[PDB]
Parts: sequence; structure tokens; C-alpha cells
Amino acid sequence: GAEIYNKDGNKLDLYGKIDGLHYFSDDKSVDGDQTYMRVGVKGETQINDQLTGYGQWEYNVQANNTESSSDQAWTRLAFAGLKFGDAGSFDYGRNYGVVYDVTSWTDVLPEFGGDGDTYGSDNFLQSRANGVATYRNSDFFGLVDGLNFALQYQGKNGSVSGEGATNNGRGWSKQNGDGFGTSLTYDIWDGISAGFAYSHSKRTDEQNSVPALGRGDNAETYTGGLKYDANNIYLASQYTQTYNATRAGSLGFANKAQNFEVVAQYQFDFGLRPSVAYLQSKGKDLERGYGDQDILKYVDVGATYYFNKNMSTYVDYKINLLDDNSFTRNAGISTDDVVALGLVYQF
Amino acid sequence: GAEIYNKDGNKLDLYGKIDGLHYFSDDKSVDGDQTYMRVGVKGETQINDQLTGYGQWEYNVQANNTESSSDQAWTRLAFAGLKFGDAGSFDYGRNYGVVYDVTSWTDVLPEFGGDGDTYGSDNFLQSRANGVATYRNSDFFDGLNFALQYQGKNGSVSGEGATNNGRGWSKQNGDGFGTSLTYDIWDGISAGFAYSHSKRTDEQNSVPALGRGDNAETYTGGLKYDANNIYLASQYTQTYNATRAGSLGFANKAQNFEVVAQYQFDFGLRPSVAYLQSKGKDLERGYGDQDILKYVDVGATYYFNKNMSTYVDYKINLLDDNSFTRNAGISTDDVVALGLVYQF
Amino acid sequence: GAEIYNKDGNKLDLYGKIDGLHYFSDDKSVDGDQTYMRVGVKGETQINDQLTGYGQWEYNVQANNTESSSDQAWTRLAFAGLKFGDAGSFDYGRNYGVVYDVTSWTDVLPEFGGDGDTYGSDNFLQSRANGVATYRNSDFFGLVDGLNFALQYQGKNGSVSGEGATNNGRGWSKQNGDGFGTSLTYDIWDGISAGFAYSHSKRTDEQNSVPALGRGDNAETYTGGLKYDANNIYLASQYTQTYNATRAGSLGFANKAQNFEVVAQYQFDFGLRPSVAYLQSKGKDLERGYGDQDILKYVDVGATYYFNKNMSTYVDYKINLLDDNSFTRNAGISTDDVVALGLVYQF
Repeated sequence: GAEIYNKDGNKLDLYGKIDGLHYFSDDKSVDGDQTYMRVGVKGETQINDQLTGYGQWEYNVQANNTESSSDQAWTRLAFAGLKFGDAGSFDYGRNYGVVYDVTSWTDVLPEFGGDGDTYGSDNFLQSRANGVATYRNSDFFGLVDGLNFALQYQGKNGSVSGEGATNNGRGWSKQNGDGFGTSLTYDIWDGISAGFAYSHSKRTDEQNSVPALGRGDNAETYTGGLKYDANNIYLASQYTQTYNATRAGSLGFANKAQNFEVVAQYQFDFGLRPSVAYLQSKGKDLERGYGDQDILKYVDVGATYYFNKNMSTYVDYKINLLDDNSFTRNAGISTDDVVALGLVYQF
Repeated sequence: GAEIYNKDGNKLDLYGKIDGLHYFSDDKSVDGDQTYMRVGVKGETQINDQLTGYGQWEYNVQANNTESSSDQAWTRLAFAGLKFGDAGSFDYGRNYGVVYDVTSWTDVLPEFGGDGDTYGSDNFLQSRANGVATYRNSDFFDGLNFALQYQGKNGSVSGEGATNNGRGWSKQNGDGFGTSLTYDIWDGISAGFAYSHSKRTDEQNSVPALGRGDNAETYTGGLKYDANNIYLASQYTQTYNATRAGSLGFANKAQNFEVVAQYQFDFGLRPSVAYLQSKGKDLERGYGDQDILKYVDVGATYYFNKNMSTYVDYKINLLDDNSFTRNAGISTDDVVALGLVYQF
Repeated sequence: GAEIYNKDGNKLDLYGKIDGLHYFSDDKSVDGDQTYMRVGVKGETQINDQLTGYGQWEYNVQANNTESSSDQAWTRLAFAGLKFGDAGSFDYGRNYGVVYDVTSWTDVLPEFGGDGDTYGSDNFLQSRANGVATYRNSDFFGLVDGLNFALQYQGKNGSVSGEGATNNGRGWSKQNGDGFGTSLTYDIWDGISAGFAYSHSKRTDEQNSVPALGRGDNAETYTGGLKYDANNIYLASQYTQTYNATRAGSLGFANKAQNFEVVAQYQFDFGLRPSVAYLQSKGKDLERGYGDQDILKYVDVGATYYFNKNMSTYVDYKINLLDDNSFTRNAGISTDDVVALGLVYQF
């Protein structure tokens, strides 16, 4: 929120949070202080009766390391766009891939869940992504209320150097070729929603040569989700089947994967919101003798207390069900439990 | 610029932009997503009838790489100052070298042009620079603007030539000064001259193969027509040991010319054509005379309003691919840019 | 100052400065341009009659290096908290260790002094630190005016990897184990104050194994200080004894050290504020033959001219009293004088 400017048809909204956060875990790469902050600007300019221009930026600033540490801040979102009334909207930039239009329904845990679990950022069109052009349509041209669809194109983001390069090169794990995706969601009743999403991206030559795991020309996702949100109850599930698109930790990609997330929450009137969730990711046909493997498997229990719209506190308990094996060790996949405590100021 | 605070003689202006930008080119180090944003603050405090204090900060944040990429944000401007009525001003910090008081006149292309082309940032007093003390004067104690500027040494990371804020030789400078002079001859027509002189550093005279000399110098003259929906401007600059011969060093002498023509239609379209070249002379290692930069630029911006615009820009590269361009890493390919921009 | 948002019980203060600054010195690691800026946000939300929530972020951005330079920006403060009227306050995040509730009394020099001198940042609870939980009480529950106290806990911040690691690892010089601290200040009059602070932290394995200097399982600080601040006069002194806590430059820690700082200032009505100060740090029982060594010793003389509350200019002159010896050279400790000139815009 925090509208700091509204004058002559132009609006500026400064938003963010300061999340004082500690993790407790036997996993030493996760354990300890996790304090961070986010700061953002949402901007809007009226051009004419039918046309609005807009932009948005969101920055993540870690505060859990020293004043001499490196790489402590990064851009989550940065895009500019036009809204054409009910003919739709178009924006280009670093934005969410459309698959998250459905998987976001389960991204509601007090602390865990979302990107980093069954999917990641810079992971084709599953979460935040460089260089997405996104068309969105509301209520199917003002005709069918509650029916939303989106169409998305992403240009190649390639290697640092050599034949596969682009200006903005990165590691094979965060590369993509040309790709597209589409999402569709419908509020069948009030409170109840269904949704589908699909994506198709070319893979790069580095993705097919450098890591040992995952081979194929194309990465694909198919997602279906359901959501109940009403009477102080929140239930949601997401099922996603992927091809060459799910990270098998640090070792590469899974040729096939099946991802499942489900969550249930209740909002009490005095501000407490308990939460229980289950998440799994099942990888199939992995090279080097790995075969079928659990990529992710945990039960999540926790709660958030909302003091008001600007302040909350929370605990989250990740009960890790993975068995420690040679795949989990070599891929860097944590098999330990984790508790999180946080105190959050939001603006 | 959005005024977010104005109370008790202190004002605070928040400004910036989000530039959704894609490049298309066979040069793979240029091609692809180039989305970035800029954010800044301009602050002004009334001290007395004859004295105002001010500061400004401008930050660049790239948004075209991943959340684990490094070195994606940097400060472009950061300076504090005093304004003594109309009798001029003084500021210290990271700011534009006074040469840009004239070369800024051709820095108006939809996307290309400006720093990175005939001159760069951290390039003596040609653009943005660390540690510049700048005295400016309107109406020469009429309509005649004068600046005098000093810059302290910015030297090597370590060794003899070090300062606290060390960097590579391409972005080093010794003690230097500059001066500029601009004048509105008619209404709409301006002329301008600028000169800079800086000591070079020991690393600049020892690590790169190209460019030797104790001093860097720039002589610039420029003209501008800006009236009747028409914008014409040119800039001619001669340099000694000051212009970068790509990654190979500096050019002992160079001649840079920039010219641009634009028209601004009432309904918001602004076509643009421009020509830029940089001619390097007397280069070591058998290079002799060499084109450093040569291209025609065509494109256009459509302004929806003062806060939103779209643009296309086409760089028609005229450099020939040769031993110098390859070794110095100078691109010879064309580029097309497409962008959509929100500004506040 | 700069309240940019105050609406429905929520307020937001945008603060910072732009410091145009140049150092003159024969020390090449210090000499030259030092321009930098600070930006931050103080936020506060009223929750109920007895409870206020708040948070604060402060970022430091260097502007003295190039647009391709590395590691030019960092977080100084990031914390979130709750204030429960006169039962106290609690916050967690990156914040000041409580030792600084006393040593801050001498951190008033025009430019020098403060962190970097007798103590540094990420230096146990002596200054800004990762992951401190801080309980504060002012006026002793409302019963004794001018009596303030603090209790503080800090989780381990360990190595980058290995046995001693946490998620947010750093080098041995900025590491800490589990630790606590306490402070107590009393305003005897409304200008005269006395204060004490204590801290105790576990040392980490790398602090005992990598550097040459300093051995021990615990880091301890004892600090007493005095302050006179009224009638335009400012006198302040601080004495601190440390054990395994004071940095011996790059060589490690001093098994014990004695730090002394004293400063006197006067505020003229036209805005000039002269300052003289003296600072020293005496290290004892150093290994490798060093024995007793001066770690820091200098006299400071300077002045600040305030144009108003938003703009000032200053000179500061550090007259360095260290002998150039084997210790100072090997520990990277500067022995040269420094002059600073600055012009500062603040909001």
C-alpha cells in the first residue's frame, strides 16, 4: 500500500516488508538468521478513457549477512505495461510466468512453499522470469464473469559465452530457449475456482550437455489446480506434470516429474491463521542410475498471527519426509526438518 | 519527477523509470532482454534568501538477469551542493563531467547514442565521473552559462598509483580540470564549447598496448536548434589519449562527430535520424588510423503522455570487420531495440 | 525526517543523506574520493491501545567507485519489532549490539571515530550485527525516570561451510557464536548521564584456527561511559575492556584490549561546532612475540558548520600517533594522518 503520490492522473504506491526471521535446523546451509526486506513501487498513469499505462518494480534485500558480503540484493520484478480497458493488458519485463497463475493458489504457507520447492525462479515459465511478454484478458472480453486467460512469450536467455549466448547469460539451471505459455482460470461458484496452465520452451545446448541429468529439445509443463476460499476457510491443490523442466537439485533436470501441493487453512476472527500442507515432487527416468527419485517431500504445519494489515508474526514447521540417499547428497537436497520464527512489518 | 515531500522549505522529488527493453542483433553480447530501471531522489532545502542546499542520487538497477546474478545495480549520480541565488552553484560527488554540457545535445536518440558510443562513463570528464567538484554560473555574472570543474585522481587498485577507490586503467584518471561555455545565440539556437585536461596514470601508460602520453585532453564544439517542433544538433570533439580504442587501450588522437535530426508531431510521434563516428589516429601495434565507431541511427518514440512511451531504434552499423575491431572487441553488427517505458 | 505517509494509524518516514566527501592522506587505501549516500525507512503501525508495531531499514550506497565495480551497496539495519507501552519493546534483525548504547556517546566526531576505530561492525555485540533479539525498557517500567536498560541475545553466525557453518556464513573476523549482552544508562540530571554495558559471546572454531592472534572460547566486553550534553556543551568518555573481542587488524584478535575514547565539543549559535577528541586501543598478550601493542592511537580535531537541519559541511583532522612497526605493517593498521572535507545534504 502506502500511496505516496496521486496527482493529475498519476499514482505511485510504495510497498514492501521487513521480515525478521530465524530458521532452526540441523541443515547448516539453512539454519540461522534469515532476516530480509522487500521494497517495491507500483505506478499507474491514465493516458485516456480506455488506456492506462503502468509499471512495477520489486527488490529483495537480504539483511542476514555482513556489510562486506556479496550479492545480497536482486530484482524480483520489473515490468511496464498497457491496460486497454476490457480488451486486456500487455506487459514486458521480469515478471511471473503464467504457470504461477495456478500454482500460486498453494503458495500460501506461513513461510515455506512456493518457489524453491516444487519449482524455482528463472525456471522457464514456472515462476519469475527474465524477458516475458504477457497478454492477459479479464472476464473473456467483459462477457463471461470470472473467466481469465493469459498468453505469454519468453525470448531465449542463454549461456554467458559461446554459440548459445545472449547478453544476459547465466547457468544452465536458469537458462531457457524460446518459449510460450498459457493459463486459464474460472470461478465456477463464488469461493470455488478451477485453473489450467501449459508451457512449452526450447531447451539450450548447455542444458543438454553440461549437467548429467535431463535430455530433450523441449521443456513442457501441464498444471491443474483447485481452490476454495470462503467462510474463513482456504483449501487449495495444485497438480503439475513436467518434461525436462523440474530441477533435480544441482545435478540437472528430471526427464519427467510429477508435482503435488495441497494446503488447508482457517482464519479465526481474532487474527490467528493455522495452516497444514503437503508437498511432493517425484522425478522419473533420471540418468546415471538414479531412476525414480523423490525430489521433494514434506508435511508443513504452522500459523500466522495478524496483528493488523501492517504487522504479523508466524511459526512454520517443515516435517521433512525425504530419505537421505546418494541422490539427495549429490544433488544437494536437504532431508532435515526446519522451524521458522518470524516477525514482519509490512507497508 | 514526483514531489513526495514539500514542507518547511524542504522538498523531495522521487523520479525514475522502468524500461521494458529487448535488443535484436547477431552480436550475442548485445542481443536479448535488456529490461532495467532507474530510481532517484532530488532534494532541495532553503537555507536563507541567498542560499539553497541540494542533493541528488540516481541508481541503475538491471532486471534482465537472474536473482543469483551479480553486479546488477550501480550508482550513476550522487552529489551534494549549494546554490548561491542566481550567482551560480557548487557541487561535489559523482556527477557529469562538464564535457557533457555540450555533448548532451546529441544524446537524444530513442535508445542508442550517448555514453558507450563516442565516449564512456568513468572516462575522464566526458560523462559521469567520481569525485568531481563543479562550479557553475548562469548569465556570466546574460544567458551565457559557464562551468569550471576539478577532479581528483582515481587510480589503481593497489601499488604506487592507488587510491581508496581503485579501478582498471580504462576507468582511471589523474588530477584534471574542465571548463564549458554555452550560449543561446538566437532563441532556439545554441552554441557551446568545452575543454578538459587530465593527467593520465602509470597503469594507463603501461598495461594496455594502445595509448601513451602524460595528459588526456578534449576539445569540443557543438550546435543545437530546438524550436518549431524541430530538433537539430551536432557535436564535434577532438581528443588526445582520452578516447577508448575498445579493450586495447586509448587512441593517441581521435575525432568524434555526432549529428541528429528529429521532429515532434503534435499527436506524440517523434521520428529520429542520426549519424555517429569515432576516428582513431596514430594507434600502436601497426593499427595506424582506424574506425572506432561508425553508424547511422533511425527510429522513433511514441509518447502516450509525459509518463508512458514506446520506441524503436535501429543501429545501422557501417564498421568493416577487420583485425582491429575483432581484437578490440568492437561490434560491427546491426541492432534493433524495442521498448515500452513507464516514467515517474 | 521526511514523513511521506501517515494514514489510518500507519506512518512511514523516509530518511537518509548524500555525503560529498574527500579524504587526503599518504595512506593510499584511504586517500581520495569517499562520496556515499544512505537511504532508509522508519515505519510504525498502531495495533491497539497498548501495542505498536514497527520496523526499520537502512541501506548504504557507495558512489565513489565506477558503474562496473563490485559490492558498492549494503544493509546497515533491518529489523521489526513490537512496543508494549512501558513494559518495554522487542525487535529482531540486523541491529546495534547493546554495547553501542554506551559507546555511541563518543561517536560524535565530524567524520572519524565510531565503527572502524576501537570496535567495528559485525564484531560481536559492539556495533551493527546479524540476528540480534533485543528487549529494551525505558524509565524502568515508568517508575524511575531516565533509567534505561536492554537485554540482548544473538544467535551463532558461523563459517561459510564445514562443521561451524550457518546459512549466512562469513570470514572469522565477522563470525560469532551464541552470545548475550546487557546495558544500563541513567540520566542523573537531564544533561548528565552514566552508563555500563556488558557482553559475552562464544567464539567460533575459525576464530581460533585461522588467524595467528587471539585464543579463547569466549569474547567479553565491559564498558563504562559518561556524558555531559547541555548548555551547548558536549563532553563524553567511554572506557571498554575486552577479551578475545577486539580486532588486531588482519592478524586476529587481541587476547585482551583496553579502549579509551574522549571528546569535547561546543555548539555556537551561528551553526559552527568545533570538536576535539582522543581515541586509543591498547592490545595485550598478543602471540608471535608481539606482546603489548597499540592497535589505535590518535588525536582528532575538526568542526561542523550546520547551514540548517538539512545541510552541513565539515572538516576533520586525524593526527595519527601510532609508530610504524612490524605489528602495524603486518596487521594492515594505518599510521598516516587523514584530513576529511565534506558537504552533506540530509532528508
